[PDB]
Amino acid sequence: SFFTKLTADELWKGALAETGAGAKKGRKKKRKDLNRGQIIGEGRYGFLWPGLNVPLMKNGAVQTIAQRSKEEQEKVEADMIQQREEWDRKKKMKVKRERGWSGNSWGGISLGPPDPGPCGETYEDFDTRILEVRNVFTMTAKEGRKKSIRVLVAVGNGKGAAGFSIGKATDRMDAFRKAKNRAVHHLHYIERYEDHTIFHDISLRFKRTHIKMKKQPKGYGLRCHRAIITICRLIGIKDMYAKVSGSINMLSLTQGLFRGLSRQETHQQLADKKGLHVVEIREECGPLPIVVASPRGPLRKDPEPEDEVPDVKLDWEDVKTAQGMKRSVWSNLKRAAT
Amino acid sequence: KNRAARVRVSKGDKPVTYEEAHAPHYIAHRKGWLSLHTGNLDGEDHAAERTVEDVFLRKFMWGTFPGCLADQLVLKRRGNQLEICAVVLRQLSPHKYYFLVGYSETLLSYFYKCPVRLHLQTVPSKVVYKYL
Amino acid sequence: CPICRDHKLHVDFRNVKLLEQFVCAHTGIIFYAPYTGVCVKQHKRLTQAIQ
Amino acid sequence: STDFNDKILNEPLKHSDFFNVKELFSVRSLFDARVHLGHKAGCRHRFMEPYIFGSRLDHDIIDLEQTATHLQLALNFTAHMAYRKGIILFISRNRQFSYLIENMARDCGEYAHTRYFRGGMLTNARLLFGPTVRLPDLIIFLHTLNNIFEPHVAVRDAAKMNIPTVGIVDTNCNPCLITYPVPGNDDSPLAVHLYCRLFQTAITRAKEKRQQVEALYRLQ
Amino acid sequence: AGSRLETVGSIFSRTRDLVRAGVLKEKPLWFDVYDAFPPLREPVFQRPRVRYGKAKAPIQDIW
RNA sequence: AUAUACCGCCAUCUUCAGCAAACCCUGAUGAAGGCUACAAAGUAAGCGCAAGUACCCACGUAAAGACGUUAGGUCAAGGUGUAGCCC
Ligand SMILES: [Mg+2]
Ligand SMILES: [Mg+2]
Ligand SMILES: [Mg+2]
Ligand SMILES: [Mg+2]
Ligand SMILES: [Mg+2]
Ligand SMILES: [Mg+2]
Ligand SMILES: [Mg+2]
Ligand SMILES: [Mg+2]
Ligand SMILES: [Zn+2]
Repeated sequence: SFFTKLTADELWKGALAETGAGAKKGRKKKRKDLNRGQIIGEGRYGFLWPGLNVPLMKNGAVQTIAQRSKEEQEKVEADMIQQREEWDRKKKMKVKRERGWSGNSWGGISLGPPDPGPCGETYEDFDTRILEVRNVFTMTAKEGRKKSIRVLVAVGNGKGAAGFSIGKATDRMDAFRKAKNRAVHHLHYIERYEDHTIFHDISLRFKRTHIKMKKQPKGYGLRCHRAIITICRLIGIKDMYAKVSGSINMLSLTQGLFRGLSRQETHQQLADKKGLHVVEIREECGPLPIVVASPRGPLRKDPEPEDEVPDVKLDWEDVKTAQGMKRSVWSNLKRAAT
Repeated sequence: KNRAARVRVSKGDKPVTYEEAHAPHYIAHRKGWLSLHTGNLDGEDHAAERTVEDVFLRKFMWGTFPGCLADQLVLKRRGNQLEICAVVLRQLSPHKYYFLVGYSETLLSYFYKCPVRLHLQTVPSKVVYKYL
Repeated sequence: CPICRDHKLHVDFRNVKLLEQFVCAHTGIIFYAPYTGVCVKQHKRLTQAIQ
Repeated sequence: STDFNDKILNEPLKHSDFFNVKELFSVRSLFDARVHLGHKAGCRHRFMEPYIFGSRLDHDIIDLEQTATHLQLALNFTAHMAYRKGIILFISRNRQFSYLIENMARDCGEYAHTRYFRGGMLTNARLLFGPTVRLPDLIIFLHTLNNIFEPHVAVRDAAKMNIPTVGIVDTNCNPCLITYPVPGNDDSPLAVHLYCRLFQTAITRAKEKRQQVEALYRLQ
Repeated sequence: AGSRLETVGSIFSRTRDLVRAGVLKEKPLWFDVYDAFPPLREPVFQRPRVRYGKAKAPIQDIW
């Protein structure tokens, strides 16, 4: 019956069945627009209607109703099927994504520059990296179990400026956008020694996470928790060691890392504070002293106390490694360039 | 929950025309009728025939101007003249619009034994009354 | 690996520009194979060429 | 443009007191206005101790010497901002002085927000007002506390948005985030009037000096 | 894109650091005035504490 | 056959008033939370309520009644995905 036929919109709605009790709580099909390749006036009889599917005027004479020969129509249908299958194949094929820390992990994956700001502000210089994606659920009074995405992202320009943010959203892409847009308004600035590492060893505890970061020479690489490697590449740090003890909570790790890297005393700050030259003694440069920083104000004439024995609170891991008693089958392994 | 001819709310990305935006209870209150004929007046006849003709005309025009109708047709009946006022899109070529206008007029006239006119009003894109 | 995927790259002792990429510019030590991903064969050829 | 900016914007930055704000007040004037009276010793805030001279019978006395120095700095900053044509916004939730502060703002040509500070006025400004709105270049708190003896949320929001804040901090206030704290009495009408008059005079002097310097430069 | 971390440094330090990094293309209007005539204390957020042991407020009664 | 794949039309709370995208803030940047009018962080487009409309008024009754709950009802209105029969 002609009168019982419906439209493509309604048919696809019913067939796909997106809305429904199943989709209510998750208790596949692809919408193909069948009108894409069709041409007005093209039917299985191969009629050539002047002005609809063929040129109206041919060499100055009004064309007339004609019909393609059977072989010509077969050729046309073959070409149509060829186009259909080419389109389907190009739809099915997918581009290989560049994985982050693992093939199926959102962590470490780039998100691109933060969205441009209103007042002529652009962050093309910044890169964004996902540090975590969670599916947090909250039981609501009416809508049973409610699914949401909490994303942690870190943005940075590779020149010290780096920040991080948490985005909440029902949709993963909205979460990404929220997080990476909020990050750029919460940028730290990290002082890098010689633009490749940190100014001194940093041992800190944020909540139950301990981060022990060691300043390292050029070319040492980033031997850090993978998330710390990502955040350091964003900040602009090339060379550093880092051990994460205690809880490895990603958010506490990120926040404590940023706190430590933001609360570090540069050599100029130390020289100004203690009114003395700060002298670097590199084993590669022999006994040559290298004044890295000098006080802006007057320099103390007092040579500072020479404490015979320091009172520093040493770390057993550092002491054991120095003494060579730490024989771990997992330390100093060979790993890809970081 | 009433579902009849209502475009349910969404995230605000769904464009809807004036007709779609209005539920059934707004007929004669905020929206008119898409087919005007004397079949449904008191003491008049052939309401069923007029309804069947209207349904067929709507399907035929939808299939004859595919992807061109920017809004529902308006079927007016005056005497035996049938006028189809159709809002369409400025995508198809005018040659094809004219070909199809002549074609539809002639075919419908011969099919329903009555003079049929087809008035096309073209718009750049579907007119959006609101975003649901 | 990086060397085997590009047949134009030749590990020859006169190709110092390529050989430098596998020596740390700051310490002068040839990177071990896992560092760059070069197979054992190409790493041995690189080490011989660098020497 | 280059020379104009060099001689207009950067010229006053070469002088310790370009606008001569020190003449606008003296320690005696502050004393007469009772700028030196704080709250009881029990209401004292830990960060206001450095500015408290002592405690006279459980009543704190604000060191008017430190007040004079801080007020010099705050008035100089305000004068320079007004000279540079920045937006100066006066914030105060003391309903006893809302009308006075609004009138002072209108007279001096600057802005005032003495009403309930809706959330996001500064942090959500682009959405609330418009994407091209211009936020205040300086915020002057005549009362850094809200009406429940908590710091005005505008203090935190101004610190967030990097808007320098001048602020009169009483002995029960928190000057940690106020860029230019002026330890003083923010509850006496005399003290509040003196603060309003000082800021009004400094801003008017700065604006008129800006006009005078512009005329001097453009006439030559 | 001024940093909104009012607990990390002062507005002056954050503005200066962002300008150095290049995040802020132009110095804000107040930066020159601040740098010329800074306050007696850099406004860095400090969390207040309550004295617990033998520590007492250094305020001395005016006699 | 499958309403436990659906469109379509609906029951139900609803004889409710809330659902809310996009932002901002708080919680040490955890799940999460966001109000005090002598106001103390919320602003909110949109939907709903309301308003407007029909009947006899501006009352009343209709109509309307969102987001969601019951894999609520209907494959037997029709269409339709999947599966199944074709002497
Ligand atoms: Mg895999
Ligand atoms: Mg009902
Ligand atoms: Mg007070
Ligand atoms: Mg059901
Ligand atoms: Mg009813
Ligand atoms: Mg109503
Ligand atoms: Mg059931
Ligand atoms: Mg049943
Ligand atoms: Zn190889």
